[PDB]
Amino acid sequence: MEFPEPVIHLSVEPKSKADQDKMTQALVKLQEEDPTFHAHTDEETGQVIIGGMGELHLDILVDRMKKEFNVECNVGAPMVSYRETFKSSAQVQGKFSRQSGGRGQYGDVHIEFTPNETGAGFEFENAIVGGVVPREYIPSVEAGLKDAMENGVLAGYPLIDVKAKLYDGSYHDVDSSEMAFKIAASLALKEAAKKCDPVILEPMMKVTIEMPEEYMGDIMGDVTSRRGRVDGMEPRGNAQVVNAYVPLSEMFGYATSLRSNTQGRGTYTMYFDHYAEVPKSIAEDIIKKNKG
Amino acid sequence: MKTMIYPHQYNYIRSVILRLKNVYKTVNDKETVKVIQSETYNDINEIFGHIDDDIEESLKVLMNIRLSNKEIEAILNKFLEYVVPFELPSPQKLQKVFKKVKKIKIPQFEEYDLKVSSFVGWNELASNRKYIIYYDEKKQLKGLYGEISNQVVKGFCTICNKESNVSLFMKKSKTNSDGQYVKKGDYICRDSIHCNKQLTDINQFYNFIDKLD
Ligand SMILES: [Zn+2]
Repeated sequence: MEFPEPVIHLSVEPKSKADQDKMTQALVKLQEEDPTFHAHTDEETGQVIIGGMGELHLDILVDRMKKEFNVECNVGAPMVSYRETFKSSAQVQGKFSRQSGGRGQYGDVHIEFTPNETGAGFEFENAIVGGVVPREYIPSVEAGLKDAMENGVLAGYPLIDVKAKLYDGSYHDVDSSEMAFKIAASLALKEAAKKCDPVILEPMMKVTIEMPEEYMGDIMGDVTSRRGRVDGMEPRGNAQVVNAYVPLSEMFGYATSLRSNTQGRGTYTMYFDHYAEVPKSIAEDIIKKNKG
Repeated sequence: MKTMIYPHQYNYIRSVILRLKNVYKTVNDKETVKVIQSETYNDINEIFGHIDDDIEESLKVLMNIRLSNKEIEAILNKFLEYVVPFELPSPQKLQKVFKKVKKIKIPQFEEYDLKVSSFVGWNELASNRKYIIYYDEKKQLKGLYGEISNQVVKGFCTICNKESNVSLFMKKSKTNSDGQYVKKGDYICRDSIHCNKQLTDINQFYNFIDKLD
């Protein structure tokens, strides 16, 4: 009898962040070695989802991971990942003039931006003026402005995406070079940074704590040691639901420590609460990595 | 004398089962399981002001640690007696709303899906737009359409306010006499069906509409 096994997906979540880098690097070399499989870093309940034809094919893949890339991971695990960024409102000026290639290039724009992290945002308004005249010429420039934007900033996350309004601009007649436009976006972004003050990032995330009591003095202490702000605290038999909130989405080691502290008898659920700022240390970490 | 008209309540009932059913698998403890059991029991109980013998009996089954999917199916099918499913608007009613949209047609959904959905929103990959039709508190059919990004990322949709594959729903306000308007796009779950089953509260969806204009 034959074995009718088409495509099978398996999750291969790493141990630490070092393993994450190893995995990402492995996915590259492996996909080039054998293009008969697929690997994605998204899904709904996983970190690294790999899919291929035949279970034996999957075994060969996971083998390479631990044997060739020495990455520590667990096959068949759930995980998630996020990252938010936005704050303040203002009017930014954008001017670019150069001539470093025989031809000249010029770009002049005036845009206003506002936050919209409430349940998420994503919007670039047009005022039908500035660098546009015809009615059907408005969606062109508006979409173009976002093209560059996604090349300098991150889009497509929990509570992110800017809401801008194109109200003015000056172009006249010049040459349009991609590299020149992309580098210009980076320059304007730098000018706006020192003016608009880019902080906050990931807001306050409420976390419902659930774990056995009788250790109220120990449990609560471990929570405060994680910058947790407790709102509720009602027991139920032996366990207790400690309705809290911590300004930090995801689980950057939060689950690892909690798992060990509760011996694997502690869980929680994160949810958007209020417009606050994440841990200064982590916030400045990602903002530095994004500028490196 | 049995009469109730609240799709949200029925959806909520099946949604609270998640904090419990998941615990029956992910939680390696018995105390936390009992805690969630208490929550789920009280959650549904608070909805039905006057619980009947069968409702109580069904709740008793939910208290069992060996709550199979078949047992849930029977219970859910029994709860459907206290609610009503959605309705698919006829072409005449649809064209009555989308008077500026010619050649518009609603895709043939499933009966089961129409029993757990409070709003129908299909996406058209022709011009990249999503058409969402529903019924407001006045029992009137209301529908709108908005542009959608040709990309599927992960985020927190304003509607169900959960975590799943989302996209963007861009909608412009009503153009004034001068021809000016305001643009406002928000994150929306691509598959409105999967999003409907994640609708913890209909007010969450209503709030989203309040932000669209
Ligand atoms: Zn949704």
